[PDB]
Amino acid sequence: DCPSDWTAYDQHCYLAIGEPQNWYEAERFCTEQAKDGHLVSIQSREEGNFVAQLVSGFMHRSEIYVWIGLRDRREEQQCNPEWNDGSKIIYVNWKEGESKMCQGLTKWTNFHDWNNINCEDLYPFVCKFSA
Amino acid sequence: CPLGWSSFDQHCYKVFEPVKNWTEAEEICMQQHKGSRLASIHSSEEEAFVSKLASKALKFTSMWIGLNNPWKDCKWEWSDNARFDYKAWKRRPYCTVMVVKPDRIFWFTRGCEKSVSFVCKFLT
Ligand SMILES: *[C@@H]1O[C@H](CO)[C@@H](O)[C@H](O)[C@H]1NC(C)=O
Ligand SMILES: [Cl-]
Repeated sequence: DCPSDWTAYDQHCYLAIGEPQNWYEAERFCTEQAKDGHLVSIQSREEGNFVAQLVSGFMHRSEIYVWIGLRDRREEQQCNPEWNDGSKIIYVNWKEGESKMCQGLTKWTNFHDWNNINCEDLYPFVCKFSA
Repeated sequence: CPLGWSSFDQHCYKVFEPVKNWTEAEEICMQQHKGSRLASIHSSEEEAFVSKLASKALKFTSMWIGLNNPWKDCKWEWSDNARFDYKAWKRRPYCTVMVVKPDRIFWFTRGCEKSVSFVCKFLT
């Protein structure tokens, strides 16, 4: 079983959270609101369909993404180590929102596919923990 | 530098207006001269120069620079530390555009298939 209104799937409990938070705040919320909780990890197509159905209610809202627990943890604002000419990428000048190192489910695919987006942006999310 | 090219710290630059997707722009740069490719931008000073140069050549001052796929070689990890294998991240190749505004300069990404003006650079 799962507590309160959490939904069960393959031995884990999940909960969709409507109040938007940035990726870091969402992860923290999941760690605080559930024993050993974290933003959802999606390890198979089946789990993805389950999560997409779990957040089907967000299809009516304006938010185009839903946070999942995937991100590139580096300090840098992007991953590619070099420019086209081989020189190192050090200096960068991205517009606000253009460094996208965290991932979320996409509204266009009814929340099945994932896209890398701005970690500081605010979106609803999904928590998961082991029962 | 040759006719049409501008000099800055031992390099030669030139902005091309006719729009092209990133790969054809890169090819066109390589054709113009030895060691020429879409410009890498290594500092705010180099950036400022290239920007003023673009403003003279482009009515719509947006241009491809030499950064294709900023998300090449990322290391995606799950916050619960589960192993990363299955993935539904399917972003196609995106490329970098430098935009010049009256009050600032910034970069953003666009599908590499889009058509944008561009700027070339080579070591004199
Ligand atoms: C860029 O244009 C060339 C020739 O038109 C084409 O072969 C190439 O695939 C295009 N690149 C993209 C990303 O569409
Ligand atoms: Cl993490």
